[PDB]
Amino acid sequence: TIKTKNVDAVFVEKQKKILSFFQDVSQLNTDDEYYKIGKDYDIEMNMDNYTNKKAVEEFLKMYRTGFMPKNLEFSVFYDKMRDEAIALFHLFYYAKDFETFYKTACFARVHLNQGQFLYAFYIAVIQRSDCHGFVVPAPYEVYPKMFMNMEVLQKIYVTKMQDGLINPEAAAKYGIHKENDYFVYKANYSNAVLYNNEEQRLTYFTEDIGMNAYYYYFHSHLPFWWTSEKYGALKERRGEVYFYFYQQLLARYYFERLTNGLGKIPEFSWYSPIKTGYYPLMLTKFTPFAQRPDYYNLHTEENYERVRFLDTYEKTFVQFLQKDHFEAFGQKIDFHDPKAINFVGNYWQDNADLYGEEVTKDYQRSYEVFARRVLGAAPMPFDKYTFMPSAMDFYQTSLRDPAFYQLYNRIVEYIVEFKQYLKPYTQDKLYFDGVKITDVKVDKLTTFFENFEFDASNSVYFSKEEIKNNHVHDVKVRQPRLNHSPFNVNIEVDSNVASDAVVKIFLAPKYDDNGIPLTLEDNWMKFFELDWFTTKLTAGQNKIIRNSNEFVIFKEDSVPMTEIMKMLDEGKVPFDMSEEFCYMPKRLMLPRGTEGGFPFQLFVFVYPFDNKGKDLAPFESFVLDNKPLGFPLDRPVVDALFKVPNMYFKDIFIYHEGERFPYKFNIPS
Amino acid sequence: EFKTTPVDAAFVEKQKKILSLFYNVNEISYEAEYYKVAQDFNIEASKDCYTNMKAYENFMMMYKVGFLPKNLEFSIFYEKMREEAIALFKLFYYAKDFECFYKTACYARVYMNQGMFLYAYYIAIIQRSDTASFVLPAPYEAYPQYFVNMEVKNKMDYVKMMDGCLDEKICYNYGIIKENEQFVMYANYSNSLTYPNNEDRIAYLTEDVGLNAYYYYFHSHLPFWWNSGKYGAFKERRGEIYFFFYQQLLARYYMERLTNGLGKIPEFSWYSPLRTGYLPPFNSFYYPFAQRSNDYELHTEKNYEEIRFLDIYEKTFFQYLQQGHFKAFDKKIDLHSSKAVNFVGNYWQTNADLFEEDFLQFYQRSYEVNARRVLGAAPKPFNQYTFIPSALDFYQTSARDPAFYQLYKRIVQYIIEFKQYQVPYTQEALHFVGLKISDVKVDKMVTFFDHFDFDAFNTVYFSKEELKSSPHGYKVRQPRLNHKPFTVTIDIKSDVATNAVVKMFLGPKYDENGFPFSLEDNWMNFYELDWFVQKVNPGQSQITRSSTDFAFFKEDSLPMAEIYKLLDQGKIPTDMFNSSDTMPSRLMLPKGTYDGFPFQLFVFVYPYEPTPKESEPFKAVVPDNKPFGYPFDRPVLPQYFKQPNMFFKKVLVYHEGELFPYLFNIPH
Ligand SMILES: *[C@@H]1O[C@H](CO)[C@@H](O[C@@H]2O[C@H](CO)[C@@H](O[C@@H]3O[C@H](CO)[C@@H](O)[C@H](O[C@H]4O[C@H](CO)[C@@H](O)[C@H](O)[C@@H]4O[C@@H]4O[C@H](CO)[C@@H](O)[C@H](O)[C@@H]4O)[C@@H]3O)[C@H](O)[C@H]2NC(C)=O)[C@H](O)[C@H]1NC(C)=O
Ligand SMILES: *[C@@H]1O[C@H](CO)[C@@H](O[C@@H]2O[C@H](CO)[C@@H](O[C@@H]3O[C@H](CO[C@H]4O[C@H](CO)[C@@H](O)[C@H](O)[C@@H]4O)[C@@H](O)[C@H](O[C@@H]4O[C@H](CO)[C@@H](O)[C@H](O)[C@@H]4O)[C@@H]3O)[C@H](O)[C@H]2NC(C)=O)[C@H](O)[C@H]1NC(C)=O
Repeated sequence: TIKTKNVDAVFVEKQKKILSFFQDVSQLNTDDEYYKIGKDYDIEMNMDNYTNKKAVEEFLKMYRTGFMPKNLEFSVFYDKMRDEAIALFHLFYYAKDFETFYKTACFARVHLNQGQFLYAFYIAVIQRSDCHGFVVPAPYEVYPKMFMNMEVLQKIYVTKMQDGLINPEAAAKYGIHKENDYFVYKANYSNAVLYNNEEQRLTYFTEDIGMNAYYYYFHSHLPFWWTSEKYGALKERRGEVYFYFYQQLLARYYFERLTNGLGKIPEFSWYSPIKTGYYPLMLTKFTPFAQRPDYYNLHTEENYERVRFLDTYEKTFVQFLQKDHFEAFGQKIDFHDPKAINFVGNYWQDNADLYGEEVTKDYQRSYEVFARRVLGAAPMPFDKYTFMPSAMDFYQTSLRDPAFYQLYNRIVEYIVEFKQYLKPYTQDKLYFDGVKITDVKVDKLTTFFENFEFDASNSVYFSKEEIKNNHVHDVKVRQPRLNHSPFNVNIEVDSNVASDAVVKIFLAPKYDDNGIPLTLEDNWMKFFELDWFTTKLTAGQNKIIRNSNEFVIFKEDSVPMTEIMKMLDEGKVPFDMSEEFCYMPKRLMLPRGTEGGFPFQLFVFVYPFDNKGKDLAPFESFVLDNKPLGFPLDRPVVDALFKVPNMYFKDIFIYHEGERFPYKFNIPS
Repeated sequence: EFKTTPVDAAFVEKQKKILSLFYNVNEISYEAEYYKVAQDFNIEASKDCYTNMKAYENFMMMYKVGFLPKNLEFSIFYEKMREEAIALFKLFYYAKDFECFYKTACYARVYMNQGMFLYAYYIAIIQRSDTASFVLPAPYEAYPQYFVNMEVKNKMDYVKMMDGCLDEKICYNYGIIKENEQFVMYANYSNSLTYPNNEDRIAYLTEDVGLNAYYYYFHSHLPFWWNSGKYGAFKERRGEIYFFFYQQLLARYYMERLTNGLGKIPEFSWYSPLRTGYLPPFNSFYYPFAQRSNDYELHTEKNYEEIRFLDIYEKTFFQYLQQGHFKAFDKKIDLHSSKAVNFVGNYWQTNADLFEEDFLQFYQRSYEVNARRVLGAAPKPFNQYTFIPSALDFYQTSARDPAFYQLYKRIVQYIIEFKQYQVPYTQEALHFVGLKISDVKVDKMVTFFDHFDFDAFNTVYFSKEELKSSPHGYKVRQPRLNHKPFTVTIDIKSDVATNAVVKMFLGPKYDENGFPFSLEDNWMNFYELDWFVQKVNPGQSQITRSSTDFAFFKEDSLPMAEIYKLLDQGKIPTDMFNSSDTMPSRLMLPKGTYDGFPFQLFVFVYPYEPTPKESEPFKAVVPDNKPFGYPFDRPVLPQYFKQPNMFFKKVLVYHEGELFPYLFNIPH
């Protein structure tokens, strides 16, 4: 049951070519075609194959000075590395056509750093208009080192060195099985071996390979360092997207807190220690990730300069708030204008659009970059190419760190402060003339854990022979992930006059920790959007049914790249990998329930789909509306002036079936 | 290049069996001898393989329960693990004869946590009187994961997975080379990314494999949890040995500081942040080693309880000092005697002797153990068998962490406070009637770096096929400090004729000031180079003494591959046999300067009193009733160190070739 889609042999060929770059990523098959091309490809000679003369010359000047060497860890948060990554991005992006693009990537694969290559390649494929419709495999299949602890990795390594198992039945005791010609390794979350604070309750969520892969997709669809000029309409809305993404992510995460009895995301100070440490169990082929003990004093000698920066960055904003109206960055900004959200978001991401430029520049110091460094607790980089990575140097790992959520909670809250300048909507804007919701009904909402496997083959090094015969796909990791049963939502509406309408579905908490009901006044930002759609109303009474698996904001699991090869032989590609790349995985839609049924609420909004004066189709097939994202919960609400006949709040309860605890799935018997 | 000992046939058979347990420590060979003997070994029905019945049944009770599972990290600093290691050592030690000992060992090597086995097995060989003379692989060949920085370990792991070098020339540029069908990986000492501070100036001593082995050896020769009654008369001097060991070590270490522009070992407080952090490139295939940032607050919630403990343990000591005399642990102690020095050391080590018992008990808490847990920075163990490791969790990694020297500097100072109670040496106790040193001359003293190999095959996994041939050939190459041999010649005028003791010490000549050290504040900073007895003639004579002969320094360990070849010839290396627990020669001198770095050589001659006829736990125990470190075992009045039988000589320590070791590891 995988949503498919049919394709021609020209596609399959290009698609196989694109996919070839993701196989055995840390090595060279000097037999493969990609090698022959790559070895000899003369870039200077091919200058006429690029849309941009100077991007080629800028690159070639960079390349003659030398790029980041092989094997070292790449991260986009460091100046010289970013600039090489962008330089290579441009080269990919300005390739005349596919042929040129492909030969260019072959060169880059053979000669450049692999994390650098992959980072740029990945973005290029999402960005090149002639690649829209193509499929890239899951980031966890591409960087499996980033999506798994030391324990699994070492087992995998041990098995490769021995070239199999010395003892099938001793292997079984270690969660290592042979099925077919595959090695399957069971893997626990890190709390099964480490419980250093309460945040360890949530590792099935923060360590979820889907969630982390999600954040890397989000970054790749629009890098902070690149303008959004290519997405037209989205440009005047970039800041709003930035807010909305984090606001959503944090509501979802907060929900996981409530069901695990953990309450609000803690605030911190640049001048005080921060409470909760992180102790990464991840390995870099060159180094260990940095640890932040509990009660880490943010303000020590090595941070004095970085913290002076963060503080002014924040204070300048407090000053914008106090000023209401002001000229910043060559733009007059007014805080009572809701459109100022563009500037607000851009300011916090320090993205290229803040300056109205193509690419950010070194001297445009980023707040997020320096927060990540400060909170990362790493010692100072050794040189331009050599740093001590923390979870927060990578999009693939950021969600693993409790401090990640505290950082962006911080930024979101400051944005909420600005939101207080927006007038709350009146009756008039929210009221659907002659339309009323009479009931909403939901199927039982249940969560449960079920096993999930992925190809971890890139973490392993193969011999010259194995690379030839192409036995290079034999390592799978088995890990319990959260999931939920499909459920329906019945909306019963009355309308006297037939007309087109938008239906919106939101999920929210019902109580704080004291068990007092959520007022809207305080809690409008803790609402999580489940679904957007339209229907045709008729005079009288209608029943609208919508399945959880028709929900537009979520996708199915990626399929392993091995299965994509099987399918491409039939002329098929899985739909959700192609145009639903960067949505959250469906299985993580709901927070883990409790066995007695945890109290939430479901909010259902129905409003007229008038025309489509302005609709998002550029980056996201998202707001086909002139409506702010998260409409109507995009600004502070007044309980009294808010509720109208076309809104319905229904009390809902989230259950859980089978084992409550992931580790219970990895016990050998 | 090495001193050999002829060795008979019975010995070679036994030595070989012993060394064979150290092969491929990390997996099991279904076709090896040890495996078949382990399977044939009915532990149940062989109570009569053992001297001690209690020890036998004790182990059985425990074994019916279960021991630390295979693959996990072993550390003797965690209670349940220690109790299990001790039980297994009891078994090894009480084995009726060498046969039962071998079988037990095979048995343990198969069914038990390998780290726990190696620990117990090492110690057993050193302690069993029928094994006293046999040799052991260097600690870096048995536990190479504790002597290899992560970058190197990974380079090896990926070469194994690849089954060799894809392309010699990429490999070369990464410091990987083929030699006699063996892989050699070049290794740098860690950069500011490992010691994010000044302590990185010294990484070439603190990471040095000899120095770390040395510490492992000193522990195994007499473990804190054991009784010293096996060494009879030595038991009355156990605390003295404990002081001397750390005092010497810290004196040596401070000399390395001075030549790298570094000054005094910082002092610390349990209630304040510790300035100097440590980030180890080590992992236990489960957790990476715990990091300690710079300015890490020792007194945080998870340490409240342990600091309380460490704080009274210290203050109890102060109260001793204040009271002069008192009862403690049975005894009535008077700080004016030597039954005192011994007690003081034992106190600080919470060793078995302090309680007058055979083994440390479950509930007797150790200062050193909790000091190390607090300084080590690790989150609290997950359960009985699973802790997060730090450098201070192992004898073989301890010397790598700046905090280690700070911890022992603290203890040693407290002992120096006690030493103020000791009555100073007088003119008459130091003067050698009718003997005088007229001159001391010394050859050029020159340090330098050169390459050293060891086999790291023990942290590489092999297939069923490969194992059938017990495989090695994964060698690590590293620049290591070293010196050129030199001669000390002493000129002596004397009236009559006796045996003399000649002693040589090395001390600093100036502090970080540039100011001359006075003996009052320097006696603790001298480390012993040598000890020997001499027949003195009437009149004028010259004693010549080469560095290669210095009593307290050893040659390098040979790797097993070489040991095997020597054994094939009827030979073993003397130093691995007669003196493994001695510091290596190459580290005899601290790195000099091209310049020449100013130190002083102290030469002491005193009358020899033929005494003790013993059986030595360390080579630091020389057949003399004088204190260890005499005449620098205690506070000095500088005006008695002018006897004609003393000579202080200024020497300058030079250096040659490259000053920085990393220039020894650059590609083309
Ligand atoms: C993920 O995380 C979870 C939680 O941490 C892990 O779950 C743990 O899994 C352990 C197994 O690896 C399990 O331990 C076993 O418990 C059973 C039930 O009591 C015992 O039968 C086992 O004991 C055997 O092994 C011991 C040492 O390894 C021996 O001391 C002992 O002798 C025994 O061997 C057997 O007993 C006979 C002795 O008379 C012997 O003759 C016979 O031949 C047998 O071999 C284990 O102790 C944990 O209990 C379990 N934890 C929990 C809370 O359930 C999970 O493994 C992790 N998964 C992965 C994939 O990493
Ligand atoms: C132990 O530690 C030492 C010191 O850190 C380390 O030595 C360093 O090694 C690297 C390579 O291994 C070496 O740099 C190579 O450097 C050479 C020399 O370049 C010289 O000349 C340049 C002008 O022509 C000048 O710009 C330089 O400053 C320098 O004086 C250079 O030829 C190499 O060039 C590059 O090759 C790489 C291939 O990966 C490409 O990525 C890149 O495009 C270039 O073509 C290369 O940079 C460096 O100089 C050494 N460092 C020092 C301080 O001397 C050891 O390698 C390390 N050993 C082990 C075994 O771990």
